Formats: sequence, structure tokens, C-alpha cells
Amino acid sequence: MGYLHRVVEGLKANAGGEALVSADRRLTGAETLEEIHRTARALAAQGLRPGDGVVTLHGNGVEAVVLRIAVQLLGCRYAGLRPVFATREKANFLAEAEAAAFVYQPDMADEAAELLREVPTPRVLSLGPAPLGEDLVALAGAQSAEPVEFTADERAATAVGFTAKGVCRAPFDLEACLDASLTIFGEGPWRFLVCIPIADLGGEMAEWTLAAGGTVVLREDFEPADILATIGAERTTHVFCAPGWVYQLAEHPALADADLSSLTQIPYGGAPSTPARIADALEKLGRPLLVHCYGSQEGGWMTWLSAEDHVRADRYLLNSVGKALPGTEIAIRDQDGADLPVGTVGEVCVRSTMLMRGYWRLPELTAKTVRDGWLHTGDLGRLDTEGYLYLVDRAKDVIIVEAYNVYSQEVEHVLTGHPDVRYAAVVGVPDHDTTEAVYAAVVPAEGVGEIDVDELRALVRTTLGPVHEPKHLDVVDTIPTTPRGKPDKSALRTRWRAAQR
Repeated sequence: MGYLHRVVEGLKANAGGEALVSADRRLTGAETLEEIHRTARALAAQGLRPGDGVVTLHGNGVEAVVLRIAVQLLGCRYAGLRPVFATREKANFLAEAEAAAFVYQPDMADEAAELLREVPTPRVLSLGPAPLGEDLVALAGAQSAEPVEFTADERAATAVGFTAKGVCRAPFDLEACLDASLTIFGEGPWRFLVCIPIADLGGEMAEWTLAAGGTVVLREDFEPADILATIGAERTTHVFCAPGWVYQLAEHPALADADLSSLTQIPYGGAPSTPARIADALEKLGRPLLVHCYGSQEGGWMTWLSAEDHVRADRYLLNSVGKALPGTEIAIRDQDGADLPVGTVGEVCVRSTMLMRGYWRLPELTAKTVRDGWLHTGDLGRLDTEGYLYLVDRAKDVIIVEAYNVYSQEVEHVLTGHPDVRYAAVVGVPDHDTTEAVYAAVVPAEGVGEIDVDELRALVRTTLGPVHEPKHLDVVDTIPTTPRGKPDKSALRTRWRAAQR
């Protein structure tokens, strides 16, 4: 058994039905498994052993999934360049990757040249006929479809996902991730719309979709009109979305008429969500679909918020990423690294069998990052007693000054406690080039004449420490608020930013 055992088992399970689907080609589990075996054989022929690095430059086609899996079957290291990266960044990735092969989609030959020019690589192959190297699809066609058993170290990296640096994953932790996927997404066959690069997260999600006996529906990227069409046309059960995408789906005029019956779930994540707009989306979908996932290449799946937990009447949880997965442990830690009680804000630190094997060729930063089995995620948040995780909103609630975290509520509370101040709003605003500064607006109390701004600066300095001191501090008659009754801190930020003459 193992990760690839699991993928193959799901394909065999699904041999009669659809496994890989795109606008251009359609394969069954039988037809998919054959190509994988053939491709693996062909790659083996070219001279590729376990541990040998295989860099790819492709899109989200069927042959790209076949290749990603095949490379991993041999126990080679698949290293997908996402096409969205700049050529400068790809050349770095390729240079550092110690590649033995380079595999590129035919219509990207322009870029393959730029790269192979700068980083000459052996065994160049093309997914179909193309100017450079040989044609891998042709090589595979001419080849035995006899099964290829997985026979490498289950704990040896077979995938690198790029981020300035590359995250190695081994089958051991990939299976751990697949297990969580069944927790979050449910079990059984999934018709899973993947429009994330197969070069990384999309690839993982395709591997998993297949392992569970499912069909992958591939699109090249997210566009709301496609997708709404694709969902109904392919009777998809799941589409994984960035939060941005969820909003675009919800705001789309085509949505009233689109057929979403097939959907059981719209898992989303990858970036901070906007509670207000998620709530809009809940109303328009008019059904419990949204499931918030919190994950990284480094940490695997860490938490998730069920669909029901988006709409319970007794709690509000749109500011939550939900609770730990089975086998996942979460501590919140001070800038030095001892635990904090529930309720307190710190760095979210995780330990599960889903952690990455490490950063590629960066063994020192790997140790700065995973410390004694515990991933230091660099994200800031708080747990609660019911077990829910809440990541601070970095725009409203933190300010980073000289590499120190300043919390806006802490500064507000201190200012407000001055008898001359009845209300404060504190926000970080862009300063010189790439720094942040603490700005503050305070509302005077009843009868207060003139406010001594310097006194309030001293108060913060000699309560919290020097860095928490507001650089700028305006006395205002009021703080604008949002329609949900929270202080409008982006209005304050925009206003202060624009006035920096």
C-alpha cells in the first residue's frame, strides 16, 4: 500500500467510468491507468532513476496529470513550474532543481527555449510534437502498458511545489493529505472541478480525486461564466475556489440561471476571506455549500469550517477557518516559542503527519521553519475554548514595525483608558517603500478641551513599549463605521495614505 497504491486502486475501482476530463480529451480509469503505465515506462527508458528530478512546464491538460503521476510512480521527483511565474523565476527554479529531465507542453516551446538556453538540461521531452527534444506522448504510445509497481522509499520526496523556494513532499505525507481530503470534501466518487495549476495544488487535488474513485474535470483557470457552465455541463460535485473566486461566482449575472444541483460543496481558501462578501455569497447560493479550508504546501490541511458552521444561528464563524483536522495539533506561540492560553493571539504552530518533508536544498531555513516537529506557519491567530481558529485580519488588527508585531486593539485599549479619550481606532498605514506605521485616531471625551497628543504617545510608550507608540495621531470628532457597525479602518487608512504630502 502507500500513496500511489491508493491512486491506482481508485483508478481500478473507476475503470468503466470517467477519470480525467477536459474540454479537449476524455479518459476512463482504465484508459488513464494505461497511459500512466506507458508514460512511466517511457520515462524509465530515457534513463530516469529514483531521486532524479523532472522539471515540467505545462498547463492543466490530461497528459499533464498522467505525467505528474507517472513521474511519481517511478519515484522520481516531479517539479512543476506554474506557467504564471516569470521566466526569471522559472530559470532559478530550474537551475537549483538539479534536473535530469525537462518536460514541456508543445505550445510553450518559446519559453522552454529561454530556460534551456540559460540552464542546459538533458532528456528534454515534449507532450506531443514540438521543436525541442523528443515527443514523450509518442514514446509512450510505442510502449508496453504492463503495470509498473511503485518500489521507492515512501518517505522520499516525489514532488516539489514552488512558493522564492520549493516545498518537497513525500508519498507518506501525501497520503496523510488524501485522508484529510476525504474528511473535508466527503467520501466516495467526486466529480471535482480543478482549475488550479496541475504543477502544484491542482495536481495534488487531481491525484486525490482519482484515488477516491472520482473524476477530475480540468479547466485552465477560473472564470465565473465558464465554471458556472462547466458545473452544470459536467455535473460537478466540487469546485475548489480562492475566496476571490467565490465572490465572483456570487456577483455573476449568469448565476440565477446556472444549474448547480450537482454541487455538494464549494471548498475555498488559499487567502484571507472577506466575511461580508462570503455572507453575500451564502445568501445567493441560498444553500449550505461553502466550506473554508486552511492549508499550505508546508503544513498540509490544518483546519476547516464545515458548511453548517457557516450558517448556525447561535454563533458567527465567518471570521474563522474552523477546527483542526483529525491528527492535527495546534498551538499558539509567543515570539519566543512557548505556548499561550486559549484566547491569546500568537503564531499558529502545527504538527501532523501532513507536514512537508522540507524545503528543497535549504536545510537551514527548514530547521528555522519546522522546529522539533512543529511547523511555525508565520500566520497570526487565536484559538477559542470550543476549538475554533481565528486568523487576525492583518489589515485591521496587526502592524509590523521593525519586525515586531503591534496589535491595534492593544493600542486602542490603552489610548481609550486615558480620561480625555472615549474612543480610538488604530491601523497600520504604508510608510516609506515597504514599511508600515502605527496611525491612530482618537475621539475626545465629554468636556475635554484640547488633547495633548504627546501625552497619549507617552502613555503607549510606557505601557506597551516604544514600537507600539503611534507615529501619527489625529484627534477626530468621530470614527466612520461600516454597514455592519465596525470601524471603517480602510477608509481611515486610505485617507491617511493619500494625505502623506
